[PDB]
Amino acid sequence: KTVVVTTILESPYVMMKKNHEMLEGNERYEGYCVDLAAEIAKHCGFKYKLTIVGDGKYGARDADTKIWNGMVGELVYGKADIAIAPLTITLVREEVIDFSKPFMSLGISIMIKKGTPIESAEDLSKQTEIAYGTLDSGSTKEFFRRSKIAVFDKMWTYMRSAEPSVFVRTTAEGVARVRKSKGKYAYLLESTMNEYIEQRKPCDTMKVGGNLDSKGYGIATPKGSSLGNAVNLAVLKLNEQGLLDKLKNKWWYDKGEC
Amino acid sequence: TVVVTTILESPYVMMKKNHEMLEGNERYEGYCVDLAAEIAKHCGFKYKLTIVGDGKYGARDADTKIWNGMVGELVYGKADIAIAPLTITLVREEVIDFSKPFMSLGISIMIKKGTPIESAEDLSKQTEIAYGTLDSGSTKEFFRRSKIAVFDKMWTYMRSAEPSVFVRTTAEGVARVRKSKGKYAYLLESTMNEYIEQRKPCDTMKVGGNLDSKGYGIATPKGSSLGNAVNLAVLKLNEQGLLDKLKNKWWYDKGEC
Ligand SMILES: CC(=O)N[C@H]1CCN(c2ccc(C3=NO[C@H](CNS(=O)(=O)C(C)C)C3)cc2F)C1
Ligand SMILES: N[C@@H](CCC(=O)O)C(=O)O
Ligand SMILES: N[C@@H](CCC(=O)O)C(=O)O
Ligand SMILES: [Zn+2]
Ligand SMILES: [Zn+2]
Repeated sequence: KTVVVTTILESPYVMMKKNHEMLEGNERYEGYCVDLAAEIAKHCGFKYKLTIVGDGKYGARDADTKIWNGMVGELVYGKADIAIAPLTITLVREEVIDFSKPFMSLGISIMIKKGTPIESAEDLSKQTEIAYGTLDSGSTKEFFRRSKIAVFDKMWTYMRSAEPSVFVRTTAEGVARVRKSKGKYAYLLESTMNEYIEQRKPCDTMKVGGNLDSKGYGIATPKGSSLGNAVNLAVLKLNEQGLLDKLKNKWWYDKGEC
Repeated sequence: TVVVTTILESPYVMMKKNHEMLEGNERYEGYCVDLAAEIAKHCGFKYKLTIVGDGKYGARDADTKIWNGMVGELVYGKADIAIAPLTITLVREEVIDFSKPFMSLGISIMIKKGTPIESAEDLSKQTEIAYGTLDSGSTKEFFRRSKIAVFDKMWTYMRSAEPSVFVRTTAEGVARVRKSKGKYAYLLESTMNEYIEQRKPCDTMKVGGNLDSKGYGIATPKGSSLGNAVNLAVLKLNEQGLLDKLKNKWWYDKGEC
């Protein structure tokens, strides 16, 4: 059978090719997770179909309804066979889906418009003039929600209550807000994504200070799935045969415009 | 009572200065000692730290196919879990189970300060400064398998080196750097490298970026019921910030340079 892969439009992981309209199926897309999906599939020996997650989300459990949305929900409810995406490995997700060993490491980080007087999370926590926020429905938000670290607690106490909202629907909306806000909005996002944007025109953002945590992205499968074992072993193999480092270089450092 | 295999390797597991008045698990201290205690407390088991009898991480004998090291202890039923700086690798995951990683690392270069070496490419292009790795671990296997030009050239040199450039233990590698007057460089994991850089006599340095990217995981025998619980405890501990607080405790707070 053809394996249905859920993924998400998130640069440089999965992007539409400039000429996507002239192309069909898997050929419409390019990026790190596109290349990684093709390699996983070849090695494990299956055909596949890339499908972009319908609600545009990573995945969270609605606290009232109890339903999982996003990529996670496509797995949970049987709509997709695997997620190959910058999907963060978390405890609450690992309770309902399986993850491979991580294919890429990352931490939450700070994106500023260049010149903004902010060097750290501690600096953001101690002031009010520059607003800051996270993506509205993923692992970065949940991190703040849950932290007992005083600086991050203090940051959440401000973000959860700030008006108008400091949360954004997509990474791209966060980045555009940093860029348009004259130094007055800073964006909390994964280092991977921060570092990619920092090397793209108009070259007006930068990553500041250390990462706030350490984690990784994994390949996800529905709980129990037979595909999970093989996919895990393919991730390990591909790191060890150097493929993962090669794809990082291809999609980050070889694509630098700054 | 769970039998935990581990290995004496600083700052993961070390005998306390005063170990001889102490008994059982209290003889030991380090990142993996504290990690073990946290895992045990969260999954609610009693445990016994035991130091791996052959002092090795784990590799398979090419001829006999026997596994040695901490990996061997799990495979042959001698220990229930390995809590150690034990690298996740494909050949190990084929015979033992690993948690999601509790720490990231890569292979890195240790020099005696002042040595004119800045990169693996620099090591590969000269013969005056010898270099090698640990035996019987993942760093060696990385070079044995690499098809990247600079690393393949490095391996061709190391395997044929006389006298041997390989060492039995991390500590032997580090002592060979410190006494070789700049003429031996040691290839070792960045974790170990960076810890030692912060210890007296303050005469080593990590130079260059890491050559690869990997992680340490908690290991259990295949199919063990402990593997599931243990992996969930690792994730919890990371998210609660315990793993960061432990790395800060044992590297940078224990810093004397
Ligand atoms: C639970 C968790 O994620 N733990 C934290 C601490 C360490 N960890 C972590 C996250 C990501 C990585 C890596 N991502 O790609 C590199 C390859 N990973 S791997 O395990 O070697 C892979 C080939 C399966 C290493 C390595 C790591 F150690 C993140
Ligand atoms: N990788 C994240 C999305 C981005 C973020 O939350 O900053 C997730 O899986 O939830
Ligand atoms: N962490 C390594 C040992 C150290 C090394 O090879 O540099 C292993 O698990 O094999
Ligand atoms: Zn605890
Ligand atoms: Zn033999």
